[PDB]
Amino acid sequence: TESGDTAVSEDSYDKYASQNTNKEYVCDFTDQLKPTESGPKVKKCEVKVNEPLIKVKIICPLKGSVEKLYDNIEYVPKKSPYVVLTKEETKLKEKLLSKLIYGLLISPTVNEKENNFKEGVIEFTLPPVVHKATVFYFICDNSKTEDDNKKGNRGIVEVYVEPYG
Amino acid sequence: EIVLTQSPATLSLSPGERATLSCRTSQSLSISLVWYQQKPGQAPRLLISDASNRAPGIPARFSASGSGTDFTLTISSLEPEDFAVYYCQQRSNWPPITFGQGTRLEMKRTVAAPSVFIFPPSDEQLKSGTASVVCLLNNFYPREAKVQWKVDNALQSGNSQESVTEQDSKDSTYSLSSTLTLSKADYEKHKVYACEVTHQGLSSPVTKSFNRGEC
Amino acid sequence: EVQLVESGGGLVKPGGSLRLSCAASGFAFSTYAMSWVRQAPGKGLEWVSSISESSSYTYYTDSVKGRFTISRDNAKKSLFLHMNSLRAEDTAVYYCARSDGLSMIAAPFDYWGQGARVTVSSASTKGPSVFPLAPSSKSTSGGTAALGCLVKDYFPEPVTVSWNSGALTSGVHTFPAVLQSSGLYSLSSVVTVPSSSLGTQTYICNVNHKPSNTKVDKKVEP
Ligand SMILES: [Cl-]
Ligand SMILES: [Cl-]
Ligand SMILES: [Cl-]
Ligand SMILES: [Cl-]
Ligand SMILES: [Cl-]
Ligand SMILES: [Cl-]
Ligand SMILES: [Cl-]
Ligand SMILES: [N+]
Repeated sequence: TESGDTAVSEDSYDKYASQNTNKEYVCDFTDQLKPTESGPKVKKCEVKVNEPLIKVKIICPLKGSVEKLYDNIEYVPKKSPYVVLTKEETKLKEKLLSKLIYGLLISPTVNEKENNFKEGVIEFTLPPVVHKATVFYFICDNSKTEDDNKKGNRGIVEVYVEPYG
Repeated sequence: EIVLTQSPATLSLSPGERATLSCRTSQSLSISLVWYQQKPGQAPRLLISDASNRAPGIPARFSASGSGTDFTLTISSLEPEDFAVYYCQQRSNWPPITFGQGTRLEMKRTVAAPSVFIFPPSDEQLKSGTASVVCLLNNFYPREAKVQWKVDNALQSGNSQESVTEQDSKDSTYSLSSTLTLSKADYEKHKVYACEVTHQGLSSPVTKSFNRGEC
Repeated sequence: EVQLVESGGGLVKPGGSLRLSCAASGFAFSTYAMSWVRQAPGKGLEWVSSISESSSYTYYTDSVKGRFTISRDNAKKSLFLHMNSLRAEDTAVYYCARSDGLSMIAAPFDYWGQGARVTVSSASTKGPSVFPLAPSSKSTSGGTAALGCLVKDYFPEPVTVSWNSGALTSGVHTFPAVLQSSGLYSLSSVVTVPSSSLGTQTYICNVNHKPSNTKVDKKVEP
């Protein structure tokens, strides 16, 4: 589910566009998910794609990167970006990104580390042409991390691939 | 809401010296702060965005650093143009985007004692029903000064207002006015109106007084 | 090159409404985020509101939620802040500011407009009363004499004080206005003169308060 175990309504989300520079679209969660007193919040990063050859980069902070602040952080899907979440009617199901987008390139390496969330950053590259509109999701959840009576936040990435080319 | 606490509230330095300005955040942050400058009467302008991301027209003597909860802006040698107010700002745990309260960068000079003057209310003001008594401290450094009003040796409280000038560009001094406002009826109930000034440049606190009715 | 010009500031009664504008030039306005940042008198900076390039994202500080609307027109190269239900805490200079974007790391405010003053007050516009702060030749004299005049009970800011029709400028301190509990403003202007001169030199203070068109000269005698 989108909001998760957290009781946040959809109007009480914080939504944001990705930082789009030089055909690279970035979701950086590394300060936005720390334990706040108003927590848990939903922090939703929205990646809208209607252009060719966009590299999507998602930066999700690691457990023990800062001490005590990410001690119960989880990311879903564990095999991101190869596996993503899709929202079918009243459900979130894992699906294969190669199946949803034809021509998609996931580099095995990001910055000489593995292209998995356990190295903190995932990354993928969208093809020159897309004929089929697809919406898919990633979760970077810090809302079970508690420090000083403050709860962390639930991060959502929603990628919208519009048809292009 | 991230609260940013700028420290010190005022920095007193000479040009050529390294200026170190601190910003403390109420939560830990791993994304850098953004620093701004504001000269009086002017809009704020962007100074620095990262370690070295100065804005167009911003010279290399501004550098920024820090992480976790402790952040500093460094001016490596001050220019006379740099004596201004500086604001830090976080941009990464938001909304709300939040600023620090400001550090004022003041020019240091030698200690100067004020000249103290007291002004009785005019007869033209006394027709209106209000009496203002004004104490003036002219051309002192530093800004820290205590001014106490005493009417027939009773300390006045909650009926005076103070106004301080901007630091003077030629000599780096301040001037201060304290205004005690009374009614006309309370003004003529008493005889001696006194202004007591304590300052670091004065060997002893200076009292300026008058008798109502011109002695 | 880059320019941001606000307009629309002024005086409002509490509960009143106002619309601020920011006209932009010298850059492609439809590719940047725009923001309003306010500065209360004597206080620092407070972020008010932000809008993304094509208005898909708006953001507000909590105290202006429900009351303030940010908007933009990219054809007219214009940014707007519509302020309803104005309280005395909304009294500030309001700045428009440009940024590259409104991601989770928000971009710095790289260019700022010149500011628009918004004063929320129940006071009506009033001329000042000018009273001498008379040189007393004992209590205002330590080899030099201080003298001044008190500019009291005017609204709104500003007033201009000159002394000998502009010819006496050295040693002049005109103080910042202090808002009194009446809701009116008061300042004093002072000047140190030679105490020997008090017998011979004439000293007038030229106060002008443009909102009531009030030009007063007041002679300050011993
Ligand atoms: Cl450098
Ligand atoms: Cl540079
Ligand atoms: Cl000197
Ligand atoms: Cl005396
Ligand atoms: Cl243009
Ligand atoms: Cl441009
Ligand atoms: Cl444009
Ligand atoms: N947008």
